[PDB]
Amino acid sequence: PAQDNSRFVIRDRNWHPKALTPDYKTSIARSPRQALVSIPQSISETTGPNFSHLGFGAHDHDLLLNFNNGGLPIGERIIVAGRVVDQYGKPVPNTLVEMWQANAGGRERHKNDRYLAPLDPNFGGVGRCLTDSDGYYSFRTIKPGPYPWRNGPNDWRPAHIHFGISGPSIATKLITQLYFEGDPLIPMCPIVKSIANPEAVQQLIAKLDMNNANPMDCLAYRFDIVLRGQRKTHFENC
Amino acid sequence: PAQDNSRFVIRDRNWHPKALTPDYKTSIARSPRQALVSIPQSISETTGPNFSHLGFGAHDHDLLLNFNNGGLPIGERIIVAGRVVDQYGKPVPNTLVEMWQANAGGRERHKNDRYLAPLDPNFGGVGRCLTDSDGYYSFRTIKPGPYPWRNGPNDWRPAHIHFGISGPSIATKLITQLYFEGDPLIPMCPIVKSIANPEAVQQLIAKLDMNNANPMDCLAYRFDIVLRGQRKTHFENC
Amino acid sequence: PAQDNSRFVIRDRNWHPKALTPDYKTSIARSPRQALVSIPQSISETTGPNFSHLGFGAHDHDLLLNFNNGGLPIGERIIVAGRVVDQYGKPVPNTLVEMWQANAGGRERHKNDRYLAPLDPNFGGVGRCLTDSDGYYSFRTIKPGPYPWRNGPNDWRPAHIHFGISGPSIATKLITQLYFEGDPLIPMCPIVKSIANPEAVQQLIAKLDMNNANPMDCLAYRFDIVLRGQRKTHFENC
Amino acid sequence: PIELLPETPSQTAGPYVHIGLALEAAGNPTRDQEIWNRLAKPDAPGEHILLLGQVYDGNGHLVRDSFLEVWQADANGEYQDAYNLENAFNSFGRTATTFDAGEWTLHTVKPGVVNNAAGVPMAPHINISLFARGINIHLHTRLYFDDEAQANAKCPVLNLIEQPQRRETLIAKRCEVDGKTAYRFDIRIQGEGETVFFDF
Amino acid sequence: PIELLPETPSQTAGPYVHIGLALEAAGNPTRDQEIWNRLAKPDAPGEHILLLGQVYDGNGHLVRDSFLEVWQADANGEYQDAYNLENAFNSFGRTATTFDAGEWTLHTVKPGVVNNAAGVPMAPHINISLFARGINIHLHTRLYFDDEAQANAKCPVLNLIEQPQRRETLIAKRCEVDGKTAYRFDIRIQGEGETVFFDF
Amino acid sequence: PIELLPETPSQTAGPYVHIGLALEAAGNPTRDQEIWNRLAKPDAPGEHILLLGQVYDGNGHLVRDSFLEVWQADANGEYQDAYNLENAFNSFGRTATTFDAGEWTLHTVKPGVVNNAAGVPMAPHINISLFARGINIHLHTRLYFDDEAQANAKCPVLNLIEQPQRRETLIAKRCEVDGKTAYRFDIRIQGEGETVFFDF
Amino acid sequence: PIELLPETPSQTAGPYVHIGLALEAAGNPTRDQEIWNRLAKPDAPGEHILLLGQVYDGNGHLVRDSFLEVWQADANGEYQDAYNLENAFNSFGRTATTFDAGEWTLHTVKPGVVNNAAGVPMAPHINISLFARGINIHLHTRLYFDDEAQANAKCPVLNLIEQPQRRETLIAKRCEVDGKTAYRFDIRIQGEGETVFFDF
Ligand SMILES: [Fe+3]
Ligand SMILES: [Fe+3]
Ligand SMILES: [Fe+3]
Ligand SMILES: [Fe+3]
Repeated sequence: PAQDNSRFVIRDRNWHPKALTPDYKTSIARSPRQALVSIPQSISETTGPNFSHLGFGAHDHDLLLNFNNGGLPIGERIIVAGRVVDQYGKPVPNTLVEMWQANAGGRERHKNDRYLAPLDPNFGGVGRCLTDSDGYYSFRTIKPGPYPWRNGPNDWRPAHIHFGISGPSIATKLITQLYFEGDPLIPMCPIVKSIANPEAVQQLIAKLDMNNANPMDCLAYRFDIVLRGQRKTHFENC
Repeated sequence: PAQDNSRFVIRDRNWHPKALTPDYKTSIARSPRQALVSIPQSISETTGPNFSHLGFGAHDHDLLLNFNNGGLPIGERIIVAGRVVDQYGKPVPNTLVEMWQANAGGRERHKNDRYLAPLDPNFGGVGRCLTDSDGYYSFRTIKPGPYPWRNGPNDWRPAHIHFGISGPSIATKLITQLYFEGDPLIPMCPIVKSIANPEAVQQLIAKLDMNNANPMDCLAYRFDIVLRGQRKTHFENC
Repeated sequence: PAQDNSRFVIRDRNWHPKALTPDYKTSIARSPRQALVSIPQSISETTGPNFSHLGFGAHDHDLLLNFNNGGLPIGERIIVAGRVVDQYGKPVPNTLVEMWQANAGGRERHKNDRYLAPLDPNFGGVGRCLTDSDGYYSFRTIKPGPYPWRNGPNDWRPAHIHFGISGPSIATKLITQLYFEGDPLIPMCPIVKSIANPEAVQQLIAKLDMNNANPMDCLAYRFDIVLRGQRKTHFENC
Repeated sequence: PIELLPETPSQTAGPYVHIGLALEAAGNPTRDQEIWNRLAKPDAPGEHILLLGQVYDGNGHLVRDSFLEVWQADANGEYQDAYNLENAFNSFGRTATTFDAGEWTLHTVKPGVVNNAAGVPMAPHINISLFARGINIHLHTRLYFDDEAQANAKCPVLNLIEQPQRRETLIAKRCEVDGKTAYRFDIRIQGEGETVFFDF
Repeated sequence: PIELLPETPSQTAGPYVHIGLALEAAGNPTRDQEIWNRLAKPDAPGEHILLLGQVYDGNGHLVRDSFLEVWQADANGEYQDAYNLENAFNSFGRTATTFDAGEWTLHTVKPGVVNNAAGVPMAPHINISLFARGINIHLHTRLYFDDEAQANAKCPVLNLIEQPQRRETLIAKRCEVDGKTAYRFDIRIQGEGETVFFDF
Repeated sequence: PIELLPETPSQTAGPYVHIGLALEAAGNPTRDQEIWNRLAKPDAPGEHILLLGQVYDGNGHLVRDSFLEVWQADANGEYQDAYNLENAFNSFGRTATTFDAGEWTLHTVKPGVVNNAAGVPMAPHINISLFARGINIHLHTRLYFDDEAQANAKCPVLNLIEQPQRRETLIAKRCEVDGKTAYRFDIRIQGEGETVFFDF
Repeated sequence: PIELLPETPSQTAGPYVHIGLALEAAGNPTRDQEIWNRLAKPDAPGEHILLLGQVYDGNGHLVRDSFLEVWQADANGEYQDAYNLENAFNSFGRTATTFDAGEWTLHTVKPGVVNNAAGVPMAPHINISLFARGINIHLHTRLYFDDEAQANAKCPVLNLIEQPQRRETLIAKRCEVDGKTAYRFDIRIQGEGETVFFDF
């Protein structure tokens, strides 16, 4: 079974976006009005699932082939790669990274998406993978397109890919959004502006990575993720 | 018939790209080694075709509908619009503006394009439009994608749309490439770098124009073109 | 046998010196006029020799003793050491480092050098060494002196040592020149000026290293070399 | 002071979280192995129960696009981390409320007792993470049981909540659904009866 | 000094200029009205001629992807700017060399004499603009006719070319292609026999 | 974008390259083990062949201070990387042209076929890297054989060179030197008949 | 991105807004022509109705100093934009709640149906802008009618509101004041039963 042998650095709730950010309108009714109750870390918060033996399909990390309907998706072919480390710089191996995104037109494959950009018959939009020994993951996919949503009368989300990272404990699990280097929609989006510090915003911007590109084939972007620092317990209970 | 009642401002050959720009490999065997011979403007160079009576199809400026074999193209729907003025700031009315581009995946609809990103069965990639009385033109199309090319071993063109603009005379006629705001491939392309002054590059950059977007539908880019200034002849032959 | 499992980051041909750099005169007739043709990497370009089993003599890396006709060379006794890594910072172990240089007065031991500074009967001017498991190499030698040459009418090569490094493949192999910190001839040498960016020049300047010096015996310089980065293939041919 | 690398900031899971994380629930085809809501196969030790609940925003309206992650000890109070679709019991699971089903459900076993780090027993609990559109950073809460009043009164985590009435929002109501013991746990994100959420 | 707005810089037409500018020649569907290589219909007044030529790069190899625009007076020496597919004669056309067709062709009428801005007659010529991959800003040239030798000798434009041998590079050679009077004009972008190009 | 550490820049090998890399050629005493021009020993399998050539500059003059490194597969198509003077075949070697010897020679065996990354076979080739005074960064080229015309016509590398006449500069001419089978490979750095050089 | 000139920012209308915009109601002398609360003259076409309502703040107290502007189609579904005291019907008018009078009143006709931009018919509605002290930028809302249950179920604007309970705040209740058909529409600025407000 799991053993309580770690503590995780406390989160900075001023770096992460606050709960109530009124310009992202849906956060008004879904944010708590009472203060969070702080509790000490026990074995319930410092352990979590390990997905080493989950059986992955061969193309679970490859979105150009995982939804194959006899063709190749239309859109910019890219590899999205990166490394998952904790705040001390230590790689996080065999952790589960899950991602989902729109197609190249901004249309998502879900019953409730009625935007007019068409579905792509060869593109599903979901992928998953386990970080290797060194903390690296990689996915292949098509660059998603921006899309409008009913927030303000003319809001458009920037192209983004959603990520879900498990880490070693439930204290580390995190959902976020990856955005693309240079995209001018970024500073105008009320979701991205739910983050107050412009330096935290930068951490979500994936950079063009010509070094990992496959010449004559696909470009590559680099997104490194940092999970809460993990440390051994010391002097506890005496 | 056409009359010699105009003169056009002399082109600044250090603002436009030179003929020999060795990083752009193909320019090497296709650039004159002798100097260009200057010749004074006559009626032969200061006049040119007027396309007012060319019969445009109804969909000629609309690339979401002018190819159409079943549906809509996959890609970010966008209006590319602007104004065509000469160097005195005077609108250029009734001029012809032709454009052509790749699909959302960087595949061009020509026999010789062998890149692996697929053709889009609903997308052709050509449009033409005549500017109005105020010098405005507009197209609706999908944002093209970058594509690789055999120049250096890992060269990728930035997403671009080619433009051809007639103007009032064969002296003002110009072919160029519109680029998109923020694309981080722009500073690495050897074709963009055929232009030496970084301020001349900036003029090829289309800006995101949220004001012209159709909400819940399509975004807009703004590209304005500036042709050689035109003036009436003065004090000629005395 | 060697197997194709690596890719090397494409060379930045604007960081390295160009082929035609007219102040360096001999390059005028020895530079190609047609463009280089780009080819994808295969097993022919990504593999190369390995020199672990070559039979090094015991003083191969020690120029104070490897030529020796009855004494010691006259000149500033120095150690030149450093590390060979790739563009990722990964060390390059068991690689071949060759070097050759002039003597203290700038005369080189070759029939065709007719420079009036004498030959030193205890000095040869050649060394080789294989890097260690961490990528370190090291040689001991005397500091070369500058010499004049037939380029411009009063050109003088700054003191330098020629280096050749094999690395893991023919794609990585490189011949270069080490210069010494502070030498006022460095910015006036046309060969060093073949490198257009001042930041690339700094990479060839060995720095004085008092920490590695043997007190009462020899100074030391540090010269680190960086070869093309190497990565595993990913998503190729699908 | 010593600064370390800053954590990647959180963002909302957004409306379509179901697509990457609840495939069946997004009406999309599934892959062979999915992380879902059945933590205990029928032959697993302990008492089998059904958990169900709904989510409310601060106007009293249902949240039909939520996604919840759970984490619990087995019947012996042991956290089983090696996740595997062939174990009789897995400590982790996921569930969701969709437009079709406004109520999530979970099948598992009543968790046994674990101690806090100071060695004091915590009452049986389930650890919950809630994620949805409008929630910029996920909300942590714990579900306790109304039939464990003795152990709930001594829980060193429940006694950190100052006001007694607030402790009540974490206690799921035992009921019966098809002759199966079930507990209902509703979450109120905001307002009257707002569920207690933690930070750790 | 007085600085005006700068002209939008030029870029190369690129390898696929045929998709936007010579549809048929790109082997793609055409629109109802296309600007093409037939400036004169059969009943246009004047001497009907066929023009043809090839384009060579600096190594001597054919340029198979060029696009060309011509501008010429009618037979009376008058420029007709009102472009229309119904006119028997248009002053403007376009033609291209392609992989299949290394040669371009133009169907037109031999132009009449036009004067320069000082009132001195120029010999009959066609104004050409050449575009293609590798050509960062198009190249301007003029096609003159070898059966107009006496007029060619006095043209004030051709007399601005300092060296007589370069003037020859502008003279198209009279020939017959299937009973029709034709003039061949090869452009040499670089090297031996380099075609004179202009700036204005 | 992501910037890695920059590669150390290349500098010319210089007129005295022979002193550190071609000892005998510099006319200096050799060490016990030298990397030289005899890739194959008399008993190595495959077809034994002598290669030779001359190197020209852009004025048509001989380069007598050039240094060449080669890399080739053995007769069965395999790259032998462990270099060792006792092996029967080493895939690597070096040679040089000097004032004395205007011509370089290399004693090896005709390479077997290898595949590109895409599984397509290449024609038999020898990889060459050329260094000298006046060359700032070394030139890469490929030596192919004129008697392998069927494989050359299908090599996916030779077909990346656009113009056919440029492909011929890479095809060494079978001849006989002292009655022995030989292929002459002259390199032209600049000018008429300039040899194709690659970047990879 | 393209930035346009920015819009002159809004500021509250202040407590004494009646002095510039409701002179009667401010108890000050009127000018010959005033824009007021009688949209329909006795003989205008359509169904003559009286509209009345109160405005409440977040504590539940009457806002007695508000000002309201309205814009409605006439009885045939046409926007009468050419304001004139002599028209039988003006599509625009203004009213206000004061201390004497806690309730605003408006005399008009029940508007006909107009289509939205996509060609779909919207239900009969009156557009309202509300202003007052404490209101920094005016509030937009729409008055719909309870006897038009069917057209309201299909209104593409009323369907843009997610929560069915929130749509009801836009529906005016039919009643009678002195034999005359009347609708009552109360506006709740903040709080429980908070009126939906638009942005466009
Ligand atoms: Fe999203
Ligand atoms: Fe292009
Ligand atoms: Fe030297
Ligand atoms: Fe006031």
